[PDB]
Amino acid sequence: GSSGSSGQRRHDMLAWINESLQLNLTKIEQLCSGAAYCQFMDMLFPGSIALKKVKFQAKLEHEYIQNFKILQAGFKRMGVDKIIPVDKLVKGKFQDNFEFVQWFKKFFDSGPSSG
Repeated sequence: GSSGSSGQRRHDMLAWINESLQLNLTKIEQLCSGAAYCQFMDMLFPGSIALKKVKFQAKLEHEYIQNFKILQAGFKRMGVDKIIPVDKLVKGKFQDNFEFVQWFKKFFDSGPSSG
């Protein structure tokens, strides 16, 4: 509720996640960790990721990678022909996160047949 969802780019995606696991990201770079996705996955596909491994409090970069490393496994596990960059998501330079999240979202909506 409130705010809405339609215009105002950037926040467009944030809302997605925000309205998925109950987040509050202000920027895209905020996804320079690799947790949201994980959580999102578990929510979609139970037993696809290792929520009991992901670092939902990673402050260092090296960490981020790992976080993604796991998430990435969520794809090679199910069957997602997508090789997450990570190295780009752990760059915290934006764009590489937006140009990635946008996809993830798109796919997430319409990924594998059924499910």
